[PDB]
Amino acid sequence: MDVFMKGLSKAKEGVVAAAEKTKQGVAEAAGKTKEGVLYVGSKTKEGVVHGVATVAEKTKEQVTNVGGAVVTGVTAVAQKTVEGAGSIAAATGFVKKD
Amino acid sequence: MDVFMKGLSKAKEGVVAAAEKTKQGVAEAAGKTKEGVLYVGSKTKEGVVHGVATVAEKTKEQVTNVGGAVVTGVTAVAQKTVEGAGSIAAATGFVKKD
Amino acid sequence: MDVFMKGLSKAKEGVVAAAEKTKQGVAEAAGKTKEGVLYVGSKTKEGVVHGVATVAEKTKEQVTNVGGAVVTGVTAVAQKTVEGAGSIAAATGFVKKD
Amino acid sequence: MDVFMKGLSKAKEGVVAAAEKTKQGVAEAAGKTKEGVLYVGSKTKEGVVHGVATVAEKTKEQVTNVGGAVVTGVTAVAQKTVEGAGSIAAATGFVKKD
Amino acid sequence: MDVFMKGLSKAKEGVVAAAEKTKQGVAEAAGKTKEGVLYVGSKTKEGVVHGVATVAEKTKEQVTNVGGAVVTGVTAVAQKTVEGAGSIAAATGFVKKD
Amino acid sequence: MDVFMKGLSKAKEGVVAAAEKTKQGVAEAAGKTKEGVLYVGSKTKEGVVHGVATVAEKTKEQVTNVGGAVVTGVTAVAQKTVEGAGSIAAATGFVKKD
Amino acid sequence: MDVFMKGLSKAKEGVVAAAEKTKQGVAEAAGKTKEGVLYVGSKTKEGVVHGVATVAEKTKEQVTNVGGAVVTGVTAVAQKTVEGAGSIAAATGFVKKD
Amino acid sequence: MDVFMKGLSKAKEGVVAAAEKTKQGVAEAAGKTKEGVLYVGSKTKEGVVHGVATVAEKTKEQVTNVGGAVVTGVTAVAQKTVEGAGSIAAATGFVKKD
Amino acid sequence: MDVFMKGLSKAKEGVVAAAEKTKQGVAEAAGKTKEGVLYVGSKTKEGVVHGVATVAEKTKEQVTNVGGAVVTGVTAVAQKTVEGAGSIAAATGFVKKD
Amino acid sequence: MDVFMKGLSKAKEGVVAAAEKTKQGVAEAAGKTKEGVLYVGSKTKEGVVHGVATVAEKTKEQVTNVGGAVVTGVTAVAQKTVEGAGSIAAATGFVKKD
Amino acid sequence: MDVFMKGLSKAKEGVVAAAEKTKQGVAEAAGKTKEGVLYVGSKTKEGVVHGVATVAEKTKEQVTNVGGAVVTGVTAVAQKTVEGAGSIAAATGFVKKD
Amino acid sequence: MDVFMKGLSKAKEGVVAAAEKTKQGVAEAAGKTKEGVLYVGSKTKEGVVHGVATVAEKTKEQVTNVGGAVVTGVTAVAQKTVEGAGSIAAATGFVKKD
Ligand SMILES: Cc1cc2nc(/C=C/c3ccc(O)c(Br)c3)sc2cc1N(C)CCOCCF
Ligand SMILES: Cc1cc2nc(/C=C/c3ccc(O)c(Br)c3)sc2cc1N(C)CCOCCF
Ligand SMILES: Cc1cc2nc(/C=C/c3ccc(O)c(Br)c3)sc2cc1N(C)CCOCCF
Ligand SMILES: Cc1cc2nc(/C=C/c3ccc(O)c(Br)c3)sc2cc1N(C)CCOCCF
Ligand SMILES: Cc1cc2nc(/C=C/c3ccc(O)c(Br)c3)sc2cc1N(C)CCOCCF
Ligand SMILES: Cc1cc2nc(/C=C/c3ccc(O)c(Br)c3)sc2cc1N(C)CCOCCF
Ligand SMILES: Cc1cc2nc(/C=C/c3ccc(O)c(Br)c3)sc2cc1N(C)CCOCCF
Ligand SMILES: Cc1cc2nc(/C=C/c3ccc(O)c(Br)c3)sc2cc1N(C)CCOCCF
Ligand SMILES: Cc1cc2nc(/C=C/c3ccc(O)c(Br)c3)sc2cc1N(C)CCOCCF
Ligand SMILES: Cc1cc2nc(/C=C/c3ccc(O)c(Br)c3)sc2cc1N(C)CCOCCF
Ligand SMILES: Cc1cc2nc(/C=C/c3ccc(O)c(Br)c3)sc2cc1N(C)CCOCCF
Ligand SMILES: Cc1cc2nc(/C=C/c3ccc(O)c(Br)c3)sc2cc1N(C)CCOCCF
Ligand SMILES: Cc1cc2nc(/C=C/c3ccc(O)c(Br)c3)sc2cc1N(C)CCOCCF
Ligand SMILES: Cc1cc2nc(/C=C/c3ccc(O)c(Br)c3)sc2cc1N(C)CCOCCF
Ligand SMILES: Cc1cc2nc(/C=C/c3ccc(O)c(Br)c3)sc2cc1N(C)CCOCCF
Repeated sequence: MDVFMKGLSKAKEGVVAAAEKTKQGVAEAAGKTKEGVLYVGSKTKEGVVHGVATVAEKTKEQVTNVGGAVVTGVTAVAQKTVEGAGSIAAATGFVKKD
Repeated sequence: MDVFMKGLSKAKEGVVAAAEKTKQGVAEAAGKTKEGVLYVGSKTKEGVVHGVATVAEKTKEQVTNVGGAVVTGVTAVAQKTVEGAGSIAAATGFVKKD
Repeated sequence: MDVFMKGLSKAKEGVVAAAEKTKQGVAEAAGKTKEGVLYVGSKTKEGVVHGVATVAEKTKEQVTNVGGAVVTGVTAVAQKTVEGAGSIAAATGFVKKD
Repeated sequence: MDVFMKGLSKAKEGVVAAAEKTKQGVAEAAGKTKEGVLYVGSKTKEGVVHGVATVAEKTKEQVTNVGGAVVTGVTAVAQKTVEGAGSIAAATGFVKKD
Repeated sequence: MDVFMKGLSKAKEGVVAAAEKTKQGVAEAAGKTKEGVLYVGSKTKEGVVHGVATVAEKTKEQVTNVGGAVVTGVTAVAQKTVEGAGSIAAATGFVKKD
Repeated sequence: MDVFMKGLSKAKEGVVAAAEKTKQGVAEAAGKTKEGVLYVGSKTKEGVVHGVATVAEKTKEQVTNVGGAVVTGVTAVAQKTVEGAGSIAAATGFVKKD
Repeated sequence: MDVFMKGLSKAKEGVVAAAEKTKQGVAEAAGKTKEGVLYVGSKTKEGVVHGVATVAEKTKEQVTNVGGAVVTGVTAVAQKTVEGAGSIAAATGFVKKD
Repeated sequence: MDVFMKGLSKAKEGVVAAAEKTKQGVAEAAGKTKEGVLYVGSKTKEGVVHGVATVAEKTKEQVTNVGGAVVTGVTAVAQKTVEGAGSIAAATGFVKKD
Repeated sequence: MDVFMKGLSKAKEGVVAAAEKTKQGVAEAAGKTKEGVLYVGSKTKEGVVHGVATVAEKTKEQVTNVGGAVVTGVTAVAQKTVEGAGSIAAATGFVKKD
Repeated sequence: MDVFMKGLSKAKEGVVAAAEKTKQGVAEAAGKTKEGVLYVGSKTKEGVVHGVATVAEKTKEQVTNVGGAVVTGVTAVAQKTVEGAGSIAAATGFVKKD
Repeated sequence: MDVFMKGLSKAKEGVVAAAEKTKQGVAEAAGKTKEGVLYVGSKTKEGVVHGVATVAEKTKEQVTNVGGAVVTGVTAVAQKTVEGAGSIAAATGFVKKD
Repeated sequence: MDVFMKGLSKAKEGVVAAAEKTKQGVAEAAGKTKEGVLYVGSKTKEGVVHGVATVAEKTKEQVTNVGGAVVTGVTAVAQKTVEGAGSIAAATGFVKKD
């Protein structure tokens, strides 16, 4: 079970170059992410919200937030004359300069 | 079971160049993502919202949010004279410069 | 079971160049995504909303949101003189410059 | 079962160049996506909304949203003098410059 | 079962160049998408809305939305002097420049 | 069962160039899409809306939306002096320049 | 691809009885047999005889045998008052004896 | 790919009875057999005889045998008052004796 | 890939009875057999005889045997008042004797 | 990949009875056998005979045997008043004797 | 990968009875056997005979045997008033004797 | 990877009875056997005979045996009034005798 590979796997005489993701000026809020996850015979239970109650009576204002991730604010990014955020990959092999 | 591969897998004499995603000026809010997920014989239960109640009586205002991810705000990005966020991949092999 | 591959798989003498996605000035809100997901004999249950109640009586205002992901706000992006977010892949092999 | 491949699969002497998607100035809201998903003998249940009730009585206003993803706001993108977001793939092989 | 392929599959001496989709100035709202999905012996149940009730009595206003994805807002894109978002693929092989 | 292929499949000595879709100034709302979907012995049930009730009595206004995807808003795109979003594919092989 | 079946296949309410071959007093010599063979995308090479030489000079006797199976002898069977070698299959269902 | 089955396959309410082969007084010599063989994407090479030489000179006798299976002898069977070698299969179901 | 099955496979409410082969008074010599063999992506090479030489000169007798299996002798069976070698299978289900 | 099964596989409410092979008075010599063999991505090389030489000169007798299995003798069986060698399988279920 | 099973596999409410092989009065010589063998990604090399030489000169007698298994003798079995060698399997379940 | 099982595997409410092989009056000589062998990513080399030489000159007699297993003798069995060698398996469950 060879699952996640970046290169030579049961191979011969390879020249591999692999880059990866970049981010420049990103503002995320309450996000989830799974990159390269492998379950084998497992049993999970993720991110549930259960049994929520909320009562109001003769009140003038009520603001409630329930969740896995609550974001109530400013998530700002400001850039100016920003230069260079990149993943470079170079590979060279089996050269015969004679 | 060879599942996720980037390169040579049971091969010979390869020249492979692989790049990857980029992001420049992205604003995400309450997003989910799964990249390269593999389940084998597993049993999961993800992201459920169950049994929510909300009562109001003679109240003047009631604002409620329930969820897996609640975002109530500003998620802003501002760029100016920003330059360069990219994934480059170069590969070279089996060259005979004589 | 060779599922996800980018390159040579049971091959010989290949020159492969693969790029990937780009994003420049993207604003997503409460989105889902699955890229390269493989289930084998698994059993899942994702993203359900069950048993929601909401009562109002003699109230002047009631604003409720229930869901897997609730976004109530501004998700803005502003760019100006932004240059370059791209994935490049170059491959070269089996050259005989004599 | 060779399912997703980008390159040489049980082949010989190939020169392959593959690009990928691009995005420039995109605003998505509450979207779903599946790219490269493979189920084998699995059993799923995704994105259901079940058993929702909503009562009003003598109230002056009631605004409710239930769903898998609720977006109530502004998802804007603004670009100006933005240049370059593209995936390039170049491949060259088996050249005999004599 | 060779399902999704981009290149040489059980072949010899190929020169393949494949591009991919582009997007420039796109505003999607509550859309679904499936690109490259393969089920084998699986059983699914996606996107159902079941058992919804809504009662009003002597109320002055009631606005309700139920669904798999509810979007109540502005999803706008504005571009000006934007240049270049395209996927290019070039391939060259078996050249004999003598 | 060779289902989806772009290139050489059980072939020899091919020069293939394939492009892909483009989008420039597109505004979609609550759309579905399936590109390259393959079911084998599977059983699905997608996008159903079942058992919806709605009662009004002596109320002054009631606006309800139920569905798989509800979009109640503005999905606008505005472009000006935008240039270039296209997928190009070039292939060249078996050239004998002597 | 349902290939070899003995019974109910995607059916309901069946009563099936299947017998099979018998042999009583059989003498086989250098025989081949294939019962229920299925090739899928395979490549075989069975039972070849290649490059055989035989030289004699001033010899008084030369007896040579080459082959996939050489039988030079007695393969005899003798029976007397032998009784019973048969495959019986009985099936009974959905009987309502009242 | 449901290949070899003896019974119910994706069925309901079946009564199946299957017998199998019998042998009584059998003498085989240098025989081959394949019952229920399935190749998928495999490559084999079975039972070859290659490059055989045989020289005689002034000899009085030469007896040679080459092959996959050489049998030079007696393979005899003798029976007398032998009784009973058979495969029986009985099945009974869904009987309502009232 | 459900390949070899004897009973219920993805079924309900079955009554299955399966017998199997019998042998009484059998004499085999240098035989091969394959029952229920499954290759997947494998590569084999079975039973070859290669490069055999045999020289005689002024000799009075030469007896040679080469092969995968050489049997030079007596393989005899003798029975007398032998009784009973059979495979029986009985199945009974869903009986309502009231 | 459910390959070899004898009973219920992904089923419900089954009554299965399976017997198996029998042997009474069997004499085998230099035989091969494979029952229930499964290769996955493997590479084998079984039973080869390679590079055999044999020289005689002025000799009076030469008897040589080369092979995977050489049997030069008596393989005899003698029975008298032998009784009973059989595989029986009985199954009973879901009986309601009232 | 559920390969070899005798009973219930991912099932419910089963009554299974399985017998197995028998032998009474068997004489085997230099036989091979494989029952329930599973290779995964393995590489083997079994039973080879390579580089055999044999020279005679002015000798009166020469008897040579080379192989994987050499049997030069008597392998005899003698029975008289022998009774009973069989595999029985009985199963009973879900009986309601009231 | 559930490979060899005799009973309930991921099941419920089973009544399983399994017997096994028997032997009565068996004489084996230089036999091999593999029952329930599983290789994973292994590499073996079993039972080879390599580089054998044998020279005779003016000798009166020469008897040589080379192999993996050499048996030169008597392997006899004699029975008389022998009774009973069998594997029995009985199972009973979920009985409601009221
Ligand atoms: C596609 C292919 C692929 C291929 N791959 C080999 C060895 C790989 C290797 C060998 C050793 C290693 O260690 C590793 Br890693 C990897 S031969 C071969 C042949 C082919 N064809 C389609 C040839 C068809 O035409 C016949 C000749 F014209
Ligand atoms: C011509 C060219 C030009 C070029 N320019 C770049 C800017 C990078 C950067 C510049 C500034 C930054 O801040 C960052 Br981060 C990154 S990539 C690139 C690629 C290419 N090719 C297609 C060459 C083909 O290769 C031959 C293979 F055989
Ligand atoms: C002509 C060219 C020009 C070119 N220019 C780029 C800008 C990159 C960049 C520039 C500024 C940045 O900030 C960043 Br990030 C990235 S890619 C590119 C590719 C090409 N080709 C098609 C060459 C074909 O290759 C021959 C293969 F055989
Ligand atoms: C040409 C070819 C070449 C080829 N090469 C392999 C490497 C195996 C390996 C195995 C183990 C290792 O360690 C190494 Br290195 C390498 S499989 C294979 C298959 C093929 N075909 C023509 C399959 C066409 O039909 C497919 C049906 F879909
Ligand atoms: C002529 C050309 C011109 C060209 N120009 C680009 C701009 C890139 C860029 C420029 C600025 C950026 O900021 C970024 Br990011 C990226 S791609 C490109 C491709 C081509 N071809 C079709 C060459 C064919 O290749 C021969 C294969 F055999
Ligand atoms: C082609 C394709 C290619 C493809 N490639 C992936 C990468 C996965 C990966 C993910 C993570 C990793 O680490 C690695 Br390595 C690899 S998904 C995918 C889906 C597809 N289709 C369904 C479209 C069919 O094309 C038509 C051809 F005619
Ligand atoms: C495909 C399928 C799949 C399936 N999967 C189950 C249990 C999974 C599980 C249960 C528990 C677990 O822990 C795990 Br892991 C996994 S029942 C079932 C039924 C079916 N069908 C009837 C489909 C018939 O389509 C024919 C049209 F083509
Ligand atoms: C459908 C299929 C499915 C399939 N699944 C495998 C799993 C291997 C594995 C190998 C090792 C592991 O550890 C695991 Br987990 C799993 S091979 C395979 C082959 C096929 N076909 C040939 C179908 C072609 O016929 C369509 C006609 F309808
Ligand atoms: C089927 C096949 C299979 C195959 N397997 C190899 C190496 C295996 C290995 C090599 C080394 C190892 O260590 C191991 Br484990 C395993 S080459 C090869 C070639 C072929 N074909 C020609 C098939 C042509 O038809 C396809 C569609 F019809
Ligand atoms: C039917 C069958 C049944 C069968 N059963 C086996 C047991 C394996 C085992 C071996 C060891 C164990 O421990 C266990 Br549990 C289990 S091989 C085999 C082969 C076959 N065929 C090729 C004939 C196809 O039938 C026609 C139907 F229409
Ligand atoms: C009826 C049925 C029923 C069924 N039941 C399963 C158990 C899964 C399980 C999975 C994990 C566990 O832990 C347990 Br317990 C149990 S698969 C399955 C498939 C089917 N079909 C109709 C498939 C027909 O098409 C096949 C194409 F060939
Ligand atoms: C009538 C009968 C008689 C009968 N007699 C045997 C001898 C066994 C033996 C006797 C002596 C031995 O040494 C050995 Br080992 C074995 S099997 C047999 C089967 C049957 N039927 C067809 C009954 C049908 O079943 C109803 C299903 F619904
Ligand atoms: C009637 C009968 C008789 C019978 N007799 C045997 C001898 C065994 C033995 C006798 C002596 C031995 O030494 C040895 Br070992 C073994 S099996 C047999 C089976 C049957 N049936 C077909 C009954 C049907 O079942 C109803 C299912 F619903
Ligand atoms: C075949 C089948 C199988 C099946 N298996 C279940 C639960 C198993 C289990 C449940 C829980 C466990 O813990 C274990 Br272990 C095992 S329901 C079910 C229904 C069916 N059918 C209706 C198929 C009808 O044929 C299709 C068309 F012909
Ligand atoms: C009738 C019968 C008779 C019978 N007799 C035997 C001799 C055993 C033995 C006798 C002596 C020994 O030395 C040895 Br070891 C072993 S098995 C057998 C089976 C049966 N049936 C078919 C009963 C059906 O069951 C109902 C299920 F629902």
